[PDB]
Amino acid sequence: QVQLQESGPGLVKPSETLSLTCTVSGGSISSYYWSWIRQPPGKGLEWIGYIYYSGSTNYNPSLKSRVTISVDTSKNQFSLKLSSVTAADTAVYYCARDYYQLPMDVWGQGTTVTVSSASTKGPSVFPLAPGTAALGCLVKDYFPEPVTVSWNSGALTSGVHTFPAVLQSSGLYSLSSVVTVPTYICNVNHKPSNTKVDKRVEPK
Amino acid sequence: QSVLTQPPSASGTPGQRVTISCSGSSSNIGSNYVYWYQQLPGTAPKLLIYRNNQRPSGVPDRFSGSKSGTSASLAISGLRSEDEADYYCAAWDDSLSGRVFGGGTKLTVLGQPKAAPSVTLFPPSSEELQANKATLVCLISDFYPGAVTVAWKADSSPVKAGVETTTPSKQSNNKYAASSYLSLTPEQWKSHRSYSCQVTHEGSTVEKTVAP
Amino acid sequence: TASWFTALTQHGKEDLKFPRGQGVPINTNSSPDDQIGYYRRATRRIRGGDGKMKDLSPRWYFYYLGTGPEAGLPYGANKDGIIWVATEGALNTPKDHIGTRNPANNAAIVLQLPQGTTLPKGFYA
Repeated sequence: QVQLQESGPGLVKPSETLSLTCTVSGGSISSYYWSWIRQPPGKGLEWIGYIYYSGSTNYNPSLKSRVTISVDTSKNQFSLKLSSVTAADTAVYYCARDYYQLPMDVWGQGTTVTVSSASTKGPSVFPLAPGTAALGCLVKDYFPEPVTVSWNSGALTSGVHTFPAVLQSSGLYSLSSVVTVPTYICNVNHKPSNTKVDKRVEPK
Repeated sequence: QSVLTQPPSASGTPGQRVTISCSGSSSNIGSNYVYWYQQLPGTAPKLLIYRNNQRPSGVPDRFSGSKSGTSASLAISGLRSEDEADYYCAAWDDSLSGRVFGGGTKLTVLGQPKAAPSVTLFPPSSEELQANKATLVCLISDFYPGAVTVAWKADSSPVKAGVETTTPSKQSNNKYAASSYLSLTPEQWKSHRSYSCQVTHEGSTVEKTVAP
Repeated sequence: TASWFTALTQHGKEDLKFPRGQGVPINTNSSPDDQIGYYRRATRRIRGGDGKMKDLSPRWYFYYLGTGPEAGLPYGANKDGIIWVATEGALNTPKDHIGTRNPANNAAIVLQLPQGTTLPKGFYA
């Protein structure tokens, strides 16, 4: 029943301060241990720290100089504060809970945070015109990650594959989502720029 | 030590047993509990073993953990293709007064039949050509193993510039899929009379052609 | 629960008391400055086969000074269910460098008292 959800910025300029928060639904903070874990793209997990009873804290000494974790019992949430962020802090950030003897038994989805001086930019989407044919839509020129692509308002799932994005020399991302089918409208969501764009897939 | 060291990769035949090691020091494994986690691609880690050898509810009983000295082990009996994932060991550390992870171990389950890829090449959209841009989208999917080379042809001529390609990733039916992109100016698209995407895998080659 | 040591079961009817200079559990990884803390009583409600609730023997858990459920309680603050212990030569400083125990990280230390320690009636391991 307990579910966790991270929320906050998807991009932070270098030397600034990262500030993410995790909202707990299905349970309370109570006396459990609530952690923060990060994982760079393609690398391993790194424990940041956790908070528990009386707001007591434990931090990874490697990041202890810059980390600050808080909790708010009223809102059923706990937050992370990482200062003087470098490029090495670009990672997917998870929140987790220690339930007595089970450490980190429930994780959140993890929010992608990137550290860069570049600015956010919404993507330009273009239709990919087509016994089983293939169609899709091209999510081009966006920063930063991620972009979530649904098909017909999430009602289409079978045969759907959203390819990993590519990084162009200009510094912008681009991906494509494809569906296998024998009306189709893909929905593109870019959180860092707050853009939801749908596109019809017109045959030719 | 103050970190946990795992082998970077591992593999085994399905239906049989494979183990993953985890080495530490007296400040972590030699004094505290060890816990194991499984991370499938694109998902969050999942607790497999806690308190050295205890199994949470829902974890298959073919997962088994153990600890002796300053090392810990994760045993997997009756290997299944769905066990293909990354595995992490972790423990508390008294020296650091914090929780430490291992590097991680890429597990690869074998015995999957070899399947040819399905390639689809897309022409630039009319809306894209309007904005004075043109991109060719070559999509590859439904193949195993995960080895692929992509070649782009412009009227039977090789093209190296403007080629961006992705690393093969896993799809829903547990096969591989990748994509390649060819940035192009509208003039060049209309200029040449044919553009091709050539994909090679297991020596076999598929070629898709597009023309304005 | 968060205590670093196991509990001291109360079998009889009297409460846990120690004379001056005694009561602190032995901890090899602690300094003579750290040997100072308090105990906290806890009772249990069991449901026997009769289907009726039954009270079990109360247990006492040691917590270093300035740590645990009564972390914000000065040494000697009289309160039922809380008794204080200290070894001669220990500082009256909250030992947050020791903290409490996370049951997911390690086990509780077996509470051991040195030979020559006086325990009240009804208290024995």
